[PDB]
Amino acid sequence: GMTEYKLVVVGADGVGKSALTIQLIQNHFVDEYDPTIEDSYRKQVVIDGETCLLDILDTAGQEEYSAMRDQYMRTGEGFLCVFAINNTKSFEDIHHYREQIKRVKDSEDVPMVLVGNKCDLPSRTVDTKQAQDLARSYGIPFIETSAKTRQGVDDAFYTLVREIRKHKE
Amino acid sequence: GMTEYKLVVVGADGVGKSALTIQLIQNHFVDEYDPTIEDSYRKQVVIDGETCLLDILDTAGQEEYSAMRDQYMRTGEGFLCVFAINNTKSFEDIHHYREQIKRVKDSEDVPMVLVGNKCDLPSRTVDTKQAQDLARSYGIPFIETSAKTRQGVDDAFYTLVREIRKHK
Amino acid sequence: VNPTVFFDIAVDGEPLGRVSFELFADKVPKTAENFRALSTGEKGFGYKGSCFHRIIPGFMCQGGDFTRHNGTGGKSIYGEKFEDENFILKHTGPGILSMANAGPNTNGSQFFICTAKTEWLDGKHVVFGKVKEGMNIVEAMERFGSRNGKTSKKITIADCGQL
Amino acid sequence: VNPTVFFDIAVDGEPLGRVSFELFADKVPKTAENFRALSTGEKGFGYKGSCFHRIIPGFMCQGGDFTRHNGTGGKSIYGEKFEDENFILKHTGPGILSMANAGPNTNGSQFFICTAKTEWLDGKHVVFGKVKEGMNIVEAMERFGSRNGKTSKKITIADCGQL
Ligand SMILES: CCn1c(-c2cc(N3CCN(C4CC4)CC3)cnc2[C@H](C)OC)c2c3cc(ccc31)-c1csc(n1)C[C@H](NC(=O)[C@H]1[C@@H]3COC[C@@H]31)C(=O)N1CCC[C@H](N1)C(=O)OCC(C)(C)C2
Ligand SMILES: CCn1c(-c2cc(N3CCN(C4CC4)CC3)cnc2[C@H](C)OC)c2c3cc(ccc31)-c1csc(n1)C[C@H](NC(=O)[C@H]1[C@@H]3COC[C@@H]31)C(=O)N1CCC[C@H](N1)C(=O)OCC(C)(C)C2
Ligand SMILES: Nc1nc2c(ncn2[C@@H]2O[C@H](COP(=O)(O)OP(=O)(O)O)[C@@H](O)[C@H]2O)c(=O)[nH]1
Ligand SMILES: Nc1nc2c(ncn2[C@@H]2O[C@H](COP(=O)(O)OP(=O)(O)O)[C@@H](O)[C@H]2O)c(=O)[nH]1
Ligand SMILES: [Mg+2]
Ligand SMILES: [Mg+2]
Repeated sequence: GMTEYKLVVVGADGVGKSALTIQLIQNHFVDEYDPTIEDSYRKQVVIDGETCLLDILDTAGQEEYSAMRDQYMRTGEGFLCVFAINNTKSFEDIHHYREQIKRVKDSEDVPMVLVGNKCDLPSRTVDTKQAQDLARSYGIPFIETSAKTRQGVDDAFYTLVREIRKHKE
Repeated sequence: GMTEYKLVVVGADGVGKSALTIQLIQNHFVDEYDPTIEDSYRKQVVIDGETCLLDILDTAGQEEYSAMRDQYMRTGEGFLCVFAINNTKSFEDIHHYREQIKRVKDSEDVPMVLVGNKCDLPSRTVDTKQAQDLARSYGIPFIETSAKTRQGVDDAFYTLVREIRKHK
Repeated sequence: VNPTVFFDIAVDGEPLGRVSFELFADKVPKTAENFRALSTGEKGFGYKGSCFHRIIPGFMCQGGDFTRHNGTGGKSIYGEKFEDENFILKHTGPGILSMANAGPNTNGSQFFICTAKTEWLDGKHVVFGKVKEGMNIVEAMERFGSRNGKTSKKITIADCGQL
Repeated sequence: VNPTVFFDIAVDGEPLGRVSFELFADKVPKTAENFRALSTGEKGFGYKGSCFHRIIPGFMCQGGDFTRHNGTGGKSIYGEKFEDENFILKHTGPGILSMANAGPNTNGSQFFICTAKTEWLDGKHVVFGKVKEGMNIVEAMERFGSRNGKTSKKITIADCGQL
């Protein structure tokens, strides 16, 4: 059988968690805003000549429900931590998410990828080196994406699978 | 907030687990045979005066996948073990279902309820007596149901919630 | 005196029953009039034929997107969206009728009907009505919902109007 | 000689593309002929207009229920059901076309297309063909599946016949 990878997409709402996920799964761009309750998706892909099964959980960032994030973080194997490059508050929210994933998993070594989305937009407020320095200090990869143009969408999900394999050995 | 209860229904295929679950959930009877992959349902109810949320996992009884059945067995708090009163095979399968559940949970007493279903049929191959004597050995309730006429549906699952509550 | 509106609910086209609502124009007149006018269709658009797109047993039934029919749309009689009128009334229990939104001051036409007390929504969603008759219809609609709100049948407002 | 049949697949009525199949009449003639004849409709009924009711990404796409259109029906050109003809051919990888069933000797019209090796089905489901052209279309159908197989759009055989 093919190995299954449980990926969880997290971040403040409005950053593009769902748009990135729907691009991966369906290869089109959701222009409308449908703030997420919880959705799960399945896709098989070839990563490094190895077919595997991606199980993707697309989550709610609603702050009212921050203390209910715990069960999905316990079950998830790796995490796409998403912010929008035109929203400094979503970048600041990243720390709170990473801290919470570590605190819930009780481990400093959790597969994660930092994703800066909306890189098609001109109104950027978070420097690339600012996000890179942050990713470096976490010890995780950083990828800029656009769910609209598809830039980096596969790279982000495939790189997280590669982080899960590394952590697994 | 209301308390939530995660229940899991098991049994060989064709016995009426989904028709029982769908009768509990939708009060509708499925006369067509649609074998299950995996389904989850939610229903709010009042049991002994307390409102609660039932989260019900309806499972497949294919033997090829009995390995993975372990996983939901971890998450489930109680098990409705269904056989059909015109299917001796599904009755013999019950013992196997009990053994595995007791394995995966690593206890002798898991919240659990035996269900003899289809009790509307004029045919019977499993006597009430047999299923009573089996249930009594294990120390769990026994209820005959009929999804077709809806007899005993609510009793089965509430009793199950009342077995979860009593051991919780 | 507070107006009363009704929905005739259908499930995959088959009649389920009538639910009616009292709209609290005495306390939220702007928000009550929006819902009233959308129920009658008098502005040339409204709830008739739209679906309950999100039903989460134990919590609520949500609908009101008549422009896109996918949960993202809807519009008010004042413009696509309008401001939060007040938060005087609370989500006290089943039958409360309240506005959906996407943050402060984004009321359109989507609305939800509580099937439980949802106190943490107080101050965030404008409560403007409550079920008068037919709460058992709303309870019956929960049989077609799920944990993330996806419905297993098409639940429609087959007809609606003012009483 | 092994005949070839095709399905033209649509997504919510929108043409998606064509999948063609080689049918292994030279190892399972009775099973091949059933699928051939249901793909042409030459007996008065068959696949045209039916849906793919279960799509599970990573495993398979299943359809063929043209009598009930809900996943429980279907029928062969030989009557209700017919026997497992043999298990010579195995579920070796993507593209395998095999018969769905509800136990031994219950073949009707429902079938599935593997998108992966499913060797635990070997000796239980009769393999009788393989995708010839259009595997990319079967792959695209997985865009619309889910873990338990419920589809998120209506996937139909808008046309089908013999090449
Ligand atoms: C964390 C899980 N989770 C829950 C929730 C929470 C809880 N705990 C239990 C414990 N309790 C404490 C003791 C009190 C707290 C709640 C349990 N289980 C759940 C569910 C079943 O776990 C999957 C929810 C919830 C809600 C959201 C996201 C995730 C959520 C969410 C997304 S968007 C929104 N909410 C507001 C939404 N906006 C739009 O639709 C915009 C669209 C675009 O612009 C027009 C239109 C809107 O207005 N409403 C109208 C109002 C009800 C509201 N939808 C909605 O559906 O709430 C769902 C629900 C279940 C009530 C809450
Ligand atoms: C345990 C969960 N689970 C899985 C499964 C299993 C695994 N593995 C097993 C193998 N391991 C290998 C050693 C390593 C790895 C882990 C992983 N994840 C899953 C899924 C995604 O978790 C939800 C399955 C599966 C299948 C059934 C029930 C549950 C299942 C099931 C129900 S009925 C049936 N099977 C036969 C059915 N009959 C009818 O539909 C009758 C209807 C009425 O009369 C005409 C018509 C039929 O003919 N087919 C045509 C053929 C494929 C088949 N359906 C089907 O859909 O298989 C689904 C699937 C995913 C291929 C298998
Ligand atoms: N220009 C642009 N817009 C995007 C991008 N990703 C998401 N959006 C828009 O941002 C809004 C929120 O997207 P969504 O996927 O719902 O965010 P979520 O709350 O994180 O799931 C929607 O309007 C999307 O169309 C992107 O990469 N570029
Ligand atoms: N006569 C009768 N038939 C039933 C009853 N419950 C289920 N069935 C039928 O038994 C067949 C199998 O039912 P189903 O719910 O799919 O069984 P499951 O596989 O165990 O989930 C279907 O045709 C049902 O309509 C019952 O109480 N009485
Ligand atoms: Mg989202
Ligand atoms: Mg079933």
